[PDB]
Amino acid sequence: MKFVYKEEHPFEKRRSEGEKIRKKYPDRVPVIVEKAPKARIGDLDKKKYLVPSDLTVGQFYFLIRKRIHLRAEDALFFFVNNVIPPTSATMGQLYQEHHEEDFFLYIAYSDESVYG
Amino acid sequence: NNWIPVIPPIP
Repeated sequence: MKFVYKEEHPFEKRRSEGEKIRKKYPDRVPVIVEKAPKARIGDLDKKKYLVPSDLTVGQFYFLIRKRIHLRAEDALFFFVNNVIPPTSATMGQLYQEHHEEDFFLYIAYSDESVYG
Repeated sequence: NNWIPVIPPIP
């Protein structure tokens, strides 16, 4: 979508990389994570993540929370295709439903729970 | 850049 990663890598490059990684690690899903525009929240030093399929969204929330150094009180919301995924879903289910044509799963994050 | 692989810790 509005991701910076797609403006620095063309589709053919992303799709080729995504297909290989899905072959090199069939039990992992490649995830691109970027801050949503207009969001007031800390930045993420790295945006490309290789995540085990059985990790839940709630466990990825916490992992991302630490990388941004968010307190447990501070709000954090994920958006996949403008929808907030359930915390009880796994990253494997989320990837299988929502992966784009380059075989990447795209997640935006924000301090706001409303699209946005 | 490079990929960040994640490893879940055991309870």
